[PDB]
Amino acid sequence: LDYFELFKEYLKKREENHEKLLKILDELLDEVKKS
Amino acid sequence: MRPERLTVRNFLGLKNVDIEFQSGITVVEGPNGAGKSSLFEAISFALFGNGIRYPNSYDYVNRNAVDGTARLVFQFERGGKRYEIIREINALQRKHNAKLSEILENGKKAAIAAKPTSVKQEVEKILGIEHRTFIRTVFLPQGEIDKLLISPPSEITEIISDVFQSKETLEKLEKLLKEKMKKLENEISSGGSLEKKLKEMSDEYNNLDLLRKYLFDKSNFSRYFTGRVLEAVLKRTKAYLDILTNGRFDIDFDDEKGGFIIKDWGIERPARGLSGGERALISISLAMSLAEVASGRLDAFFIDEGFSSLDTENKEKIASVLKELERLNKVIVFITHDREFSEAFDRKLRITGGVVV
Ligand SMILES: Nc1ncnc2c1ncn2[C@@H]1O[C@H](COP(=O)(O)OP(=O)(O)NP(=O)(O)O)[C@@H](O)[C@H]1O
Ligand SMILES: [Mg+2]
Repeated sequence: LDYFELFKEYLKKREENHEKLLKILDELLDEVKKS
Repeated sequence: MRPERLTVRNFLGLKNVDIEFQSGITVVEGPNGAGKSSLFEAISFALFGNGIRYPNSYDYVNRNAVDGTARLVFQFERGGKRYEIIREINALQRKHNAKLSEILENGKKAAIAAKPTSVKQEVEKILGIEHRTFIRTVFLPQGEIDKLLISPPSEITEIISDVFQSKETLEKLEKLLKEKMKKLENEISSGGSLEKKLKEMSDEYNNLDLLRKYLFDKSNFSRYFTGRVLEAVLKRTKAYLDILTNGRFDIDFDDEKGGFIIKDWGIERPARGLSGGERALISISLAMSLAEVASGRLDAFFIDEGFSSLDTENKEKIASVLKELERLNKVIVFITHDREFSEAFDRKLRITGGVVV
């Protein structure tokens, strides 16, 4: 049910280089919350 | 969203009402014109600044009011925080005042919004849904029980997905992502170390852009998330149909076929093709399934007279499955003029002539 949890799975199944992308996502999310 | 208290003065058919909500089931019972749907619309209006029956806010003022003024106070819990909305609607002066406060542990109140537009925006942010979503899913108006069921596919997907994601968060995330991209575009626009630095920036730009497409292009994650949501909700809905109809009726969603498609012993039927009572029974099963899957996000389930179309046997069946919800930490309210149905439930709130009795 968790939007970003589901996204992470989705991305790993579509993007061989998913590690970098998810790193960036976490940074963005961190800033959104913290802001 | 867990309702806790509602106070109403001179709103629609209500003169003065002050009620406290409890977890489990309460049946609001009373005759035609008692004020039952007035209570329902007071909550909608308190939260979102609109009711159901009138497009014009001033029309919600009880026309019997000497001072021409409606007053609403609505207290609710969400995510471990407590909130209070106060509204005053003055039909004489054409003024609408509104405020939203957090109720702190000390019991004191701290305003976090003033004015109808800001109160609405902050409620949407807190609840994570818009008004249409609220009334199509778990807060079902009289005469509209089956509206989600017979809706076109684009409305269904917008509505059901809205329950499980925050547009405000996604909006902020998309803006932040874009600003980072623009900053890099600016920097890139204007030796071993330098070669590495330009590539680092190019790669980050391109990765942000890739992430942007997966996250925000409609055909990518959004489509998939919506599918995951529908699957979970329909899985539960099928289980209810199985029980309620002895294996006869099934439900699926198909955009090309026009939205919700029911199978009658295997034979496909647009939802709108179902009989009046069949649509009530299936819409209630879908709504009940949504309310269950949305626990934690939306902790209320109201149905305003979604029961009259049911024959004796289906009314009994429906009352039985609904009663199972009593065990949930959910504020559940059914509204009816019908004793045949209200008798199935223990706890009642009786209304007559615009007050509680
Ligand atoms: N602006 C208004 N001022 C005063 N009364 C109004 C206003 N608008 C509607 N009413 C009346 O308020 C009364 C209560 O309406 P309502 O709350 O919808 O009844 P109900 O209890 O839901 N009855 P029913 O659905 O027929 O079983 C009705 O007599 C309405 O006609
Ligand atoms: Mg009514």
